[PDB]
This record gives sequence, C-alpha cells and structure tokens, in this order.
Amino acid sequence: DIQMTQSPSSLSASVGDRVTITCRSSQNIVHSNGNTYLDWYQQTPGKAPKLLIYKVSNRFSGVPSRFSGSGSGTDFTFTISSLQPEDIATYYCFQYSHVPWTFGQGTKLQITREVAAPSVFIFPPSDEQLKSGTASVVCLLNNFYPREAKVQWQSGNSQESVTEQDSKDSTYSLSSTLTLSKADYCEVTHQGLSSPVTK
Amino acid sequence: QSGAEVKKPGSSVKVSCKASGYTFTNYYIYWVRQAPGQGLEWIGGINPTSGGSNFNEKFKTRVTITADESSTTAYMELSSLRSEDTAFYFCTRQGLWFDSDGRGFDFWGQGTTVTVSSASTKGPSVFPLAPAALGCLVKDYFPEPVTVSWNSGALTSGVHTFPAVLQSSGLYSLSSVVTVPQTYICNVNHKPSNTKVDKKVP
Repeated sequence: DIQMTQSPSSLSASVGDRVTITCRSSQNIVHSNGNTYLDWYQQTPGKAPKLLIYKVSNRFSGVPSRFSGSGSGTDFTFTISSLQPEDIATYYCFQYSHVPWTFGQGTKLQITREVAAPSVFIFPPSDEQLKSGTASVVCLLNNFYPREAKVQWQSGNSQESVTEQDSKDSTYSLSSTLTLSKADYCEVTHQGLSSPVTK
Repeated sequence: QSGAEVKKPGSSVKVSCKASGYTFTNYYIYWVRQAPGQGLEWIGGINPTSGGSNFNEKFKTRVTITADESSTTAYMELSSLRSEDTAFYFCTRQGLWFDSDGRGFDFWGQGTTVTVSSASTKGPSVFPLAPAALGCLVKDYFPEPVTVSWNSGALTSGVHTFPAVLQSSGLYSLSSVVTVPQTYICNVNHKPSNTKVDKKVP
C-alpha cells in the first residue's frame, strides 16, 4: 500500500512568487497500462476540493494556465508559476493507480503582503443578552496584516478568533470577546499602528 | 445542505450518500473524511456495479461500505467512535471508464459533520451587534457548525464570519460581521437543534 509524502506541508509566499510542491510515492505509481493516476486538488477555505491537474500533467478544463504538474516514477511536482491572492488554500495530491487510494497530507498556502493596520470597533452587550445574566462585549480588528496583534481589554476572560486570509486582500480579521456576568456588563497593538489604538 | 450529528465515544455512525443512476453505472464511489483543520483521508470505496469494495487498512475492522442499487444511495458506517474521528464525512466519485472530470466532489455539500463527544445538543441564542460595522453574536450552541447569512444571501461583500471557539462552558460561540456606510438581517441556523432564526440589526 502506497504512501504519498507531500512537501512542504505549509509555506509562505507572496503574490507573484513561483510556488513548488512535490508528492513522493513510496513506490512507482505508473500503471501497467502506461498511465499514472495522480491528481492535484485545491481546497479553498471552506469549500469542496476542486480538481486542477489530473494524471500528472493534464490541466483540467477552465483551470488558469499558471497551474501545472509533472514528474514520473515516484517523483511529482505541482507548480503555480505566479501566485495570486485567490490561490490561498490547501493543496493535495491524490493517487488512485492501485487501492488503497491515498491523499498527500496537504500543503497549506499562506500569503505575505504589506503591513495593513486593522480598523477597530467595539460593541457593548445586547439589550436582549443582559436579561440572560451574562454580558458579552466584543472587539473587531478588521482587514489587517500580519496576523500577530495584541488586544488588551482584564485577563483570563476573553477569547479570540481569526478569519482565514481574504482571497482578495490576503488580510485577516480578528474578534476579542470579553464575557462577564451582567453586571457589570479595547486597546490594540499592531505593527501597522505607530501607536496603540484604544476603542 | 450538509448534515451534522454528535455521537458519544464508543458508538457508531452511519452516513448516506444520494447519487444518481448514471453515477452508480459509471463511477466508483468512495468515502472520504476531513478532521477540523486537517487533511483529506481515504476511507474506502465500492464499485456499485460489482459490489466489491476496498478499504484503508486503518479502517479495515471498524468500517463497512455498502451501496443500494434501486435507490442509488451509498453508505458508510464507522464503529467505535473516538474523539479523533470527529471529522466531516462525505462521499465522492471517480470514473470507471473515463478520466477525472472535475465532478468528483459534487456530493461534498451532502456530507455530515460528525462530532464525537459526550456533551449534549443545544441551540444558540443570536444577539445583535449594534453599530461602520454591525453583526450578530451567536452564542452557546453545541455541536458545530452554525450557518450564518446576511439578508438571505443577498449581502456578501464585507462579511466576516469567525471560526467558532469552544468557550469555558464546553459550548461554542462566534460572531459574524459586515461593514457598510437599507435593512440588515441575520440568518442563523443550527441543524442539530432545528434553530433557524433571523435577527434584524438596527
């Protein structure tokens, strides 16, 4: 049973860069009929995988020309000749020459770009939520880069969540949620801000 | 729309896949899963003409795969569920006699997000985030996921729906926002609890 070692498992590159991913099969996956059943799949967040390349080198219909694959025997490559923002995704190779079929473990692509300062908003607890005995106060860091930011409100009582990179800006957004009991019922550090902004 | 179930550790889950007459004649049907944040993992498949199937060794003793000719539905049942089987399970297809065609993943949206946990089901409450940026706080549900929409899918640009975070209580919470400079409504639904709400944001 064939193992497909895919590499790298993750990388950071910019718009314009060449990206080069390899899948190594633990044995020859060339079928006795002379064909090689290796496809390359693209999984944007958060959707279904789509086919880009099939049987090593075939560009699936409608796929842009900057994608390609080659290789042979046990050594296979997937190339994006010049990366774009909408190419942020996890890529996978898929071999179906002989069962059991197998995917590579995936190459998660992350895109670097210019520093953008987050525009920030704060929201007090809901009208309706105060009747419940709890208060959630929420802070939104919007459309920024890189993802490292510091938000202080308090400590041990807020949580954050960050969006996947935007397929157009390659920016992120972030939430900090303060929860306290009602009641009872936001300052940001970021490389794009020459000075910490309080909301 | 995809399914969503929670199952207790040790139990089994059985998932179905609706396909067509043409799929059962012309493609191999196979089951894939994808844990949260992780990679695609091949479970096994069946040739629905032949009835012969094939498995990943990892699932050899704890998975069965079957296929019903007359209703063209295909099945997978995973037993002895462990926390690490928490995944999205979905079925998928490859031509028996033609090349890969880009239609392999058309049943993905039919799949089921399976959570293996002893926690129970709970619908969320949806609170407005009043203004710029407005939104909805979706708090206190289990399991994942919830689906959020603005204006029934009219609105799209500038929307950010954050990944859920497990709160200290063992329950999930998230927020969904949008920037604008017209009336704005939240569409939140959580299938495991048959919650389907619509909040007006003022």
